[PDB]
Order: sequence, then structure tokens, then C-alpha cells
Amino acid sequence: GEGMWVPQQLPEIAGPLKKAGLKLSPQQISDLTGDPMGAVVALGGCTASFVSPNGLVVTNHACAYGAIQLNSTAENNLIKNGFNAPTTADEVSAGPNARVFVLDEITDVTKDAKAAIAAAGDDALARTKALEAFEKKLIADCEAEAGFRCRLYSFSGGNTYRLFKNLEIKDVRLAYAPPGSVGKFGGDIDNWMWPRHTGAFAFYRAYVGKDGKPAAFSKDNVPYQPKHWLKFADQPLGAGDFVMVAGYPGSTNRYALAAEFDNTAQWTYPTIARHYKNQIAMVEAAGKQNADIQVKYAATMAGWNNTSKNYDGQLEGFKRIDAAGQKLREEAAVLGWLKGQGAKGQPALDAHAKLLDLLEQSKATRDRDLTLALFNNTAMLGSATQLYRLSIEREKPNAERESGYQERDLPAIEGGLKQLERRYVAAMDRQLQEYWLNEYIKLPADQRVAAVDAWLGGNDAAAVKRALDRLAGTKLGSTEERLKWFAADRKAFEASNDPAIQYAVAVMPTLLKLEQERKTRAGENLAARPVYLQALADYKKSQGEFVYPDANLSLRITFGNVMGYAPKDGMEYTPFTTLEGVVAKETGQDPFDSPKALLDAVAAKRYGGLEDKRIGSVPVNYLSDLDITGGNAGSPVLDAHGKLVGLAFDGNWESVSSNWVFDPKMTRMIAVDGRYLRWIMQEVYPAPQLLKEMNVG
Amino acid sequence: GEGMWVPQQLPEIAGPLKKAGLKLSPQQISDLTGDPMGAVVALGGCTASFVSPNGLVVTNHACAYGAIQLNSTAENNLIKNGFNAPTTADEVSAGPNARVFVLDEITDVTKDAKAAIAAAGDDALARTKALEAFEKKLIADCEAEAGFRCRLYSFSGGNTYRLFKNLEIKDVRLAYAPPGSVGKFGGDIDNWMWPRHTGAFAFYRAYVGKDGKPAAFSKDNVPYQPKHWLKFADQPLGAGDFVMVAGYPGSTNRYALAAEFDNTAQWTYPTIARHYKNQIAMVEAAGKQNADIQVKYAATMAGWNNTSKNYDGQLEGFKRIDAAGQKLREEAAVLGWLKGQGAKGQPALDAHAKLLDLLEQSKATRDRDLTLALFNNTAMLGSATQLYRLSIEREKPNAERESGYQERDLPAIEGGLKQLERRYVAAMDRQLQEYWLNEYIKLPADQRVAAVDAWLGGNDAAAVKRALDRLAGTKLGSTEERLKWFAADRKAFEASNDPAIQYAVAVMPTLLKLEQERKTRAGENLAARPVYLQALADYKKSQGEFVYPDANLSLRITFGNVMGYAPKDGMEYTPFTTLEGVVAKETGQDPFDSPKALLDAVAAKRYGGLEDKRIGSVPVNYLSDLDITGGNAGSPVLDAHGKLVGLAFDGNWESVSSNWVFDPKMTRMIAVDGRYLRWIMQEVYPAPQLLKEMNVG
Amino acid sequence: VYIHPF
Amino acid sequence: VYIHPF
Ligand SMILES: [Zn+2]
Ligand SMILES: [Zn+2]
Ligand SMILES: [Zn+2]
Ligand SMILES: [Zn+2]
Repeated sequence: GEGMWVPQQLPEIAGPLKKAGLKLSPQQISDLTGDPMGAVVALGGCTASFVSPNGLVVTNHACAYGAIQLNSTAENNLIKNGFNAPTTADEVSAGPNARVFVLDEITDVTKDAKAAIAAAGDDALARTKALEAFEKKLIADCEAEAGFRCRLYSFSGGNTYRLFKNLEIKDVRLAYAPPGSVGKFGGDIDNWMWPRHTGAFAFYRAYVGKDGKPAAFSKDNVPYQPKHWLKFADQPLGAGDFVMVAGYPGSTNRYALAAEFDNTAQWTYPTIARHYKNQIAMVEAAGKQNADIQVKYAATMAGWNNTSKNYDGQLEGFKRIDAAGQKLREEAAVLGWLKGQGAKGQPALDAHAKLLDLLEQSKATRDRDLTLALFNNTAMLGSATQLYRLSIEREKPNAERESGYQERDLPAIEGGLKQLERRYVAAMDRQLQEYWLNEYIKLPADQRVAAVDAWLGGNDAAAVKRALDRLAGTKLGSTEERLKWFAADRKAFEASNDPAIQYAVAVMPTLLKLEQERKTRAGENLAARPVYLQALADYKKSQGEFVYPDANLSLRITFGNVMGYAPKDGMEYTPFTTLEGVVAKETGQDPFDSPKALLDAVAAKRYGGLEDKRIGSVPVNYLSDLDITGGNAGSPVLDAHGKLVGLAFDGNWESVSSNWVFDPKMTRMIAVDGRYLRWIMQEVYPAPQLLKEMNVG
Repeated sequence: GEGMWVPQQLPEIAGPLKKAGLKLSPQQISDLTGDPMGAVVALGGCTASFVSPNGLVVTNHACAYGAIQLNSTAENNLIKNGFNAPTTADEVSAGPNARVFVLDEITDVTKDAKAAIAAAGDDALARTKALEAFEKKLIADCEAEAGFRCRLYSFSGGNTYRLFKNLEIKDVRLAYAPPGSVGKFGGDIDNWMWPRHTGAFAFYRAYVGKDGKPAAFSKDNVPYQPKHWLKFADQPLGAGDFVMVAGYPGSTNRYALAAEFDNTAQWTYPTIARHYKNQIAMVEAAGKQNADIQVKYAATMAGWNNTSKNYDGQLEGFKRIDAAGQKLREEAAVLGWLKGQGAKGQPALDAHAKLLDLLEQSKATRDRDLTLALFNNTAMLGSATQLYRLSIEREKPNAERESGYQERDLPAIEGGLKQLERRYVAAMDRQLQEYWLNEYIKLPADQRVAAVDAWLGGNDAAAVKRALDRLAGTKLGSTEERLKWFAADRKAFEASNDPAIQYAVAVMPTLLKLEQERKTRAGENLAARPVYLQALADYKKSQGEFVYPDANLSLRITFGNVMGYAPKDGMEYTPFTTLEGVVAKETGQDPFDSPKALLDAVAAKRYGGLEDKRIGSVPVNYLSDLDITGGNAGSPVLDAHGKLVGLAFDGNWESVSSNWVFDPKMTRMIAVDGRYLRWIMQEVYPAPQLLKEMNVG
Repeated sequence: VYIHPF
Repeated sequence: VYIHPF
């Protein structure tokens, strides 16, 4: 059922967990560094879990897609072919920025955080800055022990703050990926849909130094030896059975003003989906004629397709449930309720009117803001802005440097510049620069940027042409030139004739003032959000509704049972798909082009000891009424005994709007069955070594 | 499950009936003129049943569609608005050709029939004529008792013959029809489809003379008092529950040569579907501008739509189950099995060869024969040819007149001529003539008919226009002119300057020769068909398969249980639909424009005492694994206690290919729930007088 | 609908 | 797929 419960809410959900079928004690689940919770890891944007005592980690294909792609070329395409390392020595680096985060400790720091906030007094910019300083100090302290990364999380509009401390494994290697026609069977046609038939899994191995401490990649590192790892279920998972997930959902917006919904629905999602679709169309066409462009842009293309389709889905789900109506109506209900308490509900009512005005202010510049941000995110402009800004920050003492430009951020910065080599082709990036310059000149007069207008010198195709021809002069297209500037000083940037660097230096003052404007807005939000959100939780409680904080990239537990759903009168989706359903979709064309070994195994009923008698085949994917979102891909699905029965990987089409208005009848997790992972690894793309390592071969 | 069982097979299915849940004794079902089997009537082309002791008859909306359409005008459109007679004197005539046939007696005449056939000797044409002569005598004898119509049926390729005698009620009146948006909710979009939400019902009342004897329409007639009528269930029908249907399925082709299947799939269905879709398009376009053409052609259009979609669905089902391959393999197995019997198999092997040759003969002229038949079935050419042929036949003694042109056929002929008044617009028929002239002109030289070529006197668009201009001078457009010619003699037709009559006179000798070819082929078929089909039956039984004759418009029983089906992996269709599903499909545009009273009643959850608590709503339609086909529309569905639980009205999309190769997993009946008939008549288009008459008020 | 073919 | 939005 509903709820992305924080682990501090386990007393509230102990009974419901029991009633739904959990056979472990809640005490055992509460042990976040214990068995099995302690085996669950964060990848940073996806979840994973340890599945052997030798540091073997399982996640989804889409979570490992970047790593797979980084290691792929046009002539050796691992996305297409899969990967299998017969021995740990054959494992390839998942990339310098790949991470495994193993939870160490959580601490409530709520009192101190809002003390530090209050001390800045009635000044918005100063309030943001006071929180920044407070967070940096806490993290510096927490990170004093080598090998740990810490993060401060704000829950429930800033009513609660927690600091998480994680072991940061920095040498992650790819151990296995099934062929793309299994890991991503159905491609973008089946994405966000049920029936689903996708082997959405892949494996990494976590490595540390010989002293057991974290370290960046070296052939001298060795597999990490985790305290806790998951075991595969020995009982067959069936319809109605208890399941739970623990993982790292990124964001939800279920506590939102109605106007924040309306903006998102009428502007944000249609605008971003359009832009994403145009870029997809350009890269698709270029890649049809250029296998290098096609491999190099594959991960970027997967993200554009995934988010644009998700937004189309949320738009359609809003209409299906009248989300716009429900938000309006429940807000009316809430505002009603506050004034009915007279003296008591004046603070909350004030907060609402403040939040509303903050929203109108961001709204005044949203076109400018988005377009500028996306233009500056093309590869050469992004590298130059980031590298120039770093050179500016490096002049300050480290504690005053902007988050993301501090010493602790250097590894990821340098890692990104390297990974870009496998994700950049000048001819293609030029087309994207062209796109965004065209979208920029389209902007109205108010909404323009001084500095970009001057740099461009004209509002027509001629200026665009000249701008493009100029930037093509940059030397930042090579990894080595990027790394040179990663070490260079500010003076050296401002001296450069490199036209990307010149662009960066030209716009940075504007970027810094826009960042001040954003930090000032966020400071006034910091006053007002926690009050109004606290009222919203209060109202919900008074209606007996479930109360848990929106997702924020921290660890959450969701539980329920395996079950289908009914999209329309006269029909039901069954809880499982089966092998036979994979082959029925076969076309011999991408994305429905399973390996021959799979087609042959299914025709011959080679079920590998994995058949579930209740469905007459090996299960492939299944539905359950868990409450997951972006970030949860890769999360292990545990049964009543805490055993691995699957991995979370997607949501059915009608679920996606639950990011804003939760709908229990149409909200289901799509999971890949543990037995299907095993099956692929026995019969289709074999990895007998990993099965043995997991005690299942 | 499978099987359109004849009543004489009851001993064989008594076990199965009991096992599936029938609580009546098999003896009680054996009495075809008792309770409840005596309540089941043929309309035919559809089935119906009595539901009150005062001659109320319930059937489907599609079955009463012609009747409703005959009583409709553009200004007063009963198809759209419904009809309801508050008292029996308000009932309107269903048309002179409407009929209720009540079963009186079935007699096996097999021995006699076969003796009459053998007496003809070696000549194919004589063999046809001998059987015709036998049939006419038998029927004349049977119909000596006034008020009765008799029909001779051949089963299993001529291995069995039975004579049916029916009471023939000739004054049928429309008592009630729901509005078209209930009767045909979802139109052609939902036709042949599940999920289904269609109130597929209507009521007639059967009338006889004051002397109790059948009579044509007169205000002195009174309601017929049936011996038996059905009663509505007092127990709620649920998933898994036993159901049975009795009715009059028209034709199936499960016993057929591979080649007959191949010709049908490759040429018959696609050809007919194309011609029908072309005519639809013209009439649809024309009716958009002229509401008189829209109403007058609506019943024709319903049939073109229904058959063309059916054929599309058969073509798709053949591909789904590889019907061509199944037919080929099954035939290779029968032909092997015959060869293996040496001497005694030879007659069937020989019969097969003769049947294949007869199909090839048919095939050589199929385009000519179809195109000519359909050109001549436009309204004025059809009237002229029929009437001119009648004039030819009237000069012979009655016993030698062609069936369809005997004295016993005059009422139907005359009634047809009158009904056409409500189904003909000159400017529309002209476009249909032009279509068929353009199709004629595409025929190759060796498929052309000298009489039509000469009459046309050209082969281009100019000639076509000249011919249409000539035909437009006919006077057969009026009912009175058609009846004048209904009574006129042959010489009067041959002297006429009416251009449609002239056409008929010119082509008649050619139609008569083609008829003789068909009669000749049919006589060879009479020799070969029984022998091969018996072998087919014998082979099926040696394989343990169900053995029952193809449908042939005679009374059959089918039984099974309420159940859904699974169209593909990860999905099931549920057995029922619900009221909320009807409203979920609302668009406010035909064919999804339910009456406002329906929309209101559902929104207010007014369930009228009819809620099935297991589905949380009033049920609308349901699925079952019964074996029905064209002709079964309107058949009562009975429960374990022989009570009415719905009416058969359609098949799901995948079921329609079962006319050639039966697929148990995807063949379901779609039926309208008795509760939904009652619900509509309570809350939406009320008929309290009818509900009271059926003891459900 | 299972009326007679047309 | 529930990767973190792009
Ligand atoms: Zn147990
Ligand atoms: Zn350089
Ligand atoms: Zn006249
Ligand atoms: Zn009973």
C-alpha cells in the first residue's frame, strides 16, 4: 500500500507490516546495518543490494546502463551483446564516478539546523547562507573519518533534518550484464508499461584498497567483504504474497500547493517533454548514419526517452483522475480548515500566501531559466562553465566554496570530464548547441540575457551560424584539454582565446547573480514551507490519512503484496508475466529481438528447475502494490522472510501521476522476478560463476 | 465448451450437462415443446423466446433492428429514441415479413430422402431435381395443416435429414426497444469485441386471429397464448456458474476441405469485406448530408458493417491459430488414414477428389458469379429480376415452381416489395449501381456476360453514365408499381419499356443457365459430400474428438459456464462488465452517447435492487465458453434451474475464426445480463407494464 | 453481433 | 524505468 516510510516510522508500520504478511520481527527490520537491511545500498540515483560475501552487487540494467555504455564501442557494443567476466580479474571499471554507498549511521540534527537557520534573522539570502554553512560544517566533521561520505537531508518542508553517514566505495566494476534485448526487452515501447517482459538486471562488484579502505580504481584493489548480503528466496513467490522494498526514492510532490501542480502540468512537463523529444529526434537521425554517435549518445538517449515518456504518462494520468480538480478541491478544504481554528491557523495561512508569491516569482523567469540551464548543459559549454566556476571557487577557503566545488567534490568533477569522452561527438553536440540557440532567440525581449545577447551579436540564423562556427574552435573536445583546465587558475581562464572558455567568462557574472536570486527565493521558502507543510500533515492526520514525507533521496521502506490491477471495466492485469509472453512479442527487430538461446529455451520448455507451478512457466515480471518512484530502480524486493524475490525497476503507465496525487487502484511496482534472473543466467547468457557465488548453482 | 449439439444428441451430453452444473433433468430438456425448451422460438436468421403467457417475446436489439428501422423516419427515429408501447394497442407492426416460429414437431426423413436421391440415378441435374421434388412434396404434406411452416434440413453433408414443423406466427409487433445508444452502445467500434457494454435487447408480441389461428396483421388479431414461457432467474448469476443456450445457429464450416478454407480465406472474405466497406463508405458519406438516406439505409448498413468486420476478424483469427496449416495437416492425416484402410477407404478418397474438382469448377467463374449476383441485388434490378422470374414461374404448375417462387413464398415476396419503401432512395441506389457497373467492367474478358456487355454498350465511364441515366427512368421506385408487376404476367414484362424490367428480361436467360450450372454442381455434391463427411466424422471419433454436425439453421443446444478468457500474457478479461464501465466509455458522440437517465442513474448509484454484490454493481454483459454463431443472436441463456439469465448476442474478436477451426481458449459467447434488461427498463427507458407482465415489477 | 451473415 | 529523472 501507500507510503514511502522513513525507518523512524517503523513503530507506526509494525502492525501493518505484520498484517500484510511480514514474518521477520520489526526489531530486525529496524536494524539498518543489520540483516537484511544492511545489505541494501545506494548507487546515487538508483538502489542496489549485495548478494555475496565477496562484494557482488545486483541492480537493474537501466541503473548499470551508463557503466555498460562507457565500456562500449561501435565495434564492441556491450549494450547490445551483454557482458560476462569469467573471473573477477576480467571485471571492467564501471567508471570513475560509479559509487556504492553502504549505510553507517543516521542522526537527527533537526534542533541545530533550525537554530542555525533562525540565527540569520529576517533576511532570506542570509538564511540560505546560514543553512549552507551549517551543512558544510556538519559534513566536514562527519567526513573526518577517511572513506565516508555524508549527506544532510531535509524532510517534510524542513520540519526535520537528518544526516546520513555512508561508506563510499569508489571502485565499482561491471561483472555482468545480459544482452540489451533481455535487459531492456521492449525498449521504449514497453517502458512505463505492463504487461512487461524485461530482464531488468545487471551486476557490479565493489572493491576497496588492500587496507580495506575505499579507493579510486587500481589493479591492486580487492573485492569488498560486506557485513550483510541478501539470499535468494527458497519459497516460490506467488499471487497475494508479502513483499517489501527498501531503497532510495528521489522525489515526490504529494505535499504541494495546487498552483505548483498547475505550473508543473501546464508548463514544466509539456515543455521538457517537447525539448527532450526534439533532441531525441536529432540524435536518433544522426546515429542511424553513425554508429559512433549512436553508442556515444545511448545513455543520454535512454534518459531523454525515459523522462519524456514519464511526463507524457503523468500528463495523461492527471486527466484520468482529474488531478487539477483534486488539488484545487483539497486545498480549498485545507484553507477552510485553517481559518476555522482562528488564532491557531494564522501562521499556516500566512505561509500559504508567501509560498504562492514565491511560486509566481520563479514563474516570471521560468522560460529564461530553463532555456539557459539547458543551453549551458551542452557538452562544451557545460565543461567550460563548470571549470571556470571551479577556478573562481578555488580562490576561496574551502569552507566558503559553493557545494559541488569543494575539495570533496573534486573527484566527481574530474571523473565527469573523463567520462564525457565516451559521450561526446562534436558534430552531434553542434546540432544540440544549434537547437538551444534557436530556442533561445525565440525567447521574448524580457526573459533574455544581456550577456548572451552581446556574445551572440544578433537575433537571427546568421548570428547562430557565427556562434556555432566560433565555438567549433574550442579545444575542450578532448579529455586532456578538459583536465588541463581542471587544474588551471582563474587568471588562465580569463586569458584564454578558447571560444567555449570565452563564453563561460562572458556569462559567469549573470550565472552568479541568477544563483543569488535562487538562493534568496530558497531562503524565503525556508521560512514558510515548513509551517504550511506541517499544517498539511496535521490536516491529513485529522482525516485519518497516511502521513509520511515526500521522497528526498533517503532510505525508505514500502510494503504490500503481489497483485495485479484493473485498468478498465471488463479486464484485469494478472500479477505475473511468463516466458511464453516474452516470445509472443518476438519480431526479430529491435526492441523485440530476444537472443536465439532464449527463443529456443522457451520453445523446448527448458525451465531450469525454476518453473512456478501456479503459472505453468518461469515468471518474468510481476506487479505489486508497493509505493516506489525514480531512485527505486534496482531496489531488492524481499519476501516475508527477508529473502530476495526480485528487483524493482518500473511503474505501470497509470501509476506515474502518483508522484502528485497517489491513486491506490492504479499504482503498482513492476519488478523482475529473481527466478527470471536465475533463468537468464542458466539458459540464455550464462554466468555459472555468479550463480555459484550466490549459492544458486 | 465446444459443440452445437442437436437435440437427438442429448443422451450423449446428459453427463456433461450434469457435470457443468445443470440441475434440471435431461428428460426435461428433451421435451422440445415443454418447459422450458418450448419457450424458445426461431425468428429466423435470429432466435428469441417467450417471456409471458400473453405472447411477449424477447430477442436482441440487432435482431429487431430491421423492425425498428421500418417504423422509423428521419423526423421520428425509433432507432435513436427507442420505442415503448404503454398498452398492447400501441404496439406497431414489425413488418409483413416478420415471423415467430414455434416448434411443433421434428421427424427423421433420412431413409426416404436418400431413396428419392438414389432413384435419380447417375445424372447430377436429375439428382438435384429429385431431391427438390421430394422436399416439395414433404413440405406440401406437412403444411396441409393451416398455420404451419415446415422446413427440411440436411445434416452432416447429407447423412441425415430431418423435417421440422413450426407454427408460423405472421403478425409480430414491436412492443419495446431501448434507445439505440443502449441497444447498440459502442456501435461498430465495440461490435465483435469484449469488453462489451451493450443493452442488446428488444421485445416483440406475437398475435394470432380470434380463432387462435396464425393470420397477417389485422386490428382484430389478439395476443398469442404460448404454452410455455421463460421466467427470469431469482438467483444471481456469478462467475463459474452453469449456463446453456438453445437456438438456431445458421452455418459453420468445421467439416470442410482444406481447399475450401483456402479459397475462403484467400478470396471470399477479403473480396466481400472490400465490397462491403466500399458500399459503407458511400452510404455513410451520403447519409451525413441526407437524414432520409441515413434512416432508410441503416439496417443495410448494420449488416454490411457486421459482416465485413466479422470477416476481418476471421482473417486475423486464421493467422493467430495458423488455420491454413491446421487444415492442411488435418486433411493430410485423414487422407493417410483412408489410404491405410485399403479397399474400404477408396470411396472417401474418391469423394475427396470429386469435391476438390467441384471447387475448382466454382472457382473458375467466382468473380463473375459474385459480381453479377451483387449487381443484381441493388434495389431496382433486384425487384425487376425477382418479379420477372416470378412471372416465368407462375406459368408452371406449383409443384414444379422454383423454391422461393411457389405459392407458399408469395407472402414473403409481396412483403419484401412493401418493406423496400423504407429502405430505398433512388439517388443512393444509383451510386450503388455505379459501383457495381465499375466492378463489372474490371472483370476480364472470360468472366464477362454477353447480355450485360451488350446492354452496357461500352466499357468506360461514359457508358456507365449512360446506363445509369437509362435505369433512372424506371418506375419500380414506388411500392405500387412494384405490386403491379407482382401480379402481372410474363408477356406484360416482355412488352415493357420500363428500363429496369428491360434489363431483367435481357439477362434472365443467362441467370437461368447459371442457376442450372449451380444445380448441376450441387447434384454432384449430393453424391460425394455425404461419403467424405462421414469419413471426416469417423476419423474425428477415432481421435476422441467431439462429433456434431455443422450448423444449418436448426435447433441446437450449447452449454458451459460463465468465464473470461486470456487474450495475451499478463492480462485476463473478467467475466462481467458493470454499469460504471458503460459510463467510463461515454464521449457524448455516437456510438458512445448513453441516455442522460443512464448517466444520472449510475452517478447516483441507483442499482434498482439488481446489484450483484460480488461485482459491486449491476452486471451489464458477460462471457461464457458456449459455442454459438450467426443465428444465435437473441437466444435465451438459461441457468442451472432453466431460468433466464441473459440473451446471447455476440462473440469476442478472437472467437469468430471458430466457424472454420474451433479454438476453445478464445471462443466465448457475449451475452447481455437479464439484470441489465431489467435495470434499463426500471431506471433508464422505463417499461413498468412489461416488467409487471414478466413478474418482475 | 450474431445475426445471420449479410 | 525508475532511474532518477534526467
Ligand atoms: Zn514462513
Ligand atoms: Zn592545450
Ligand atoms: Zn404503372
Ligand atoms: Zn439449486
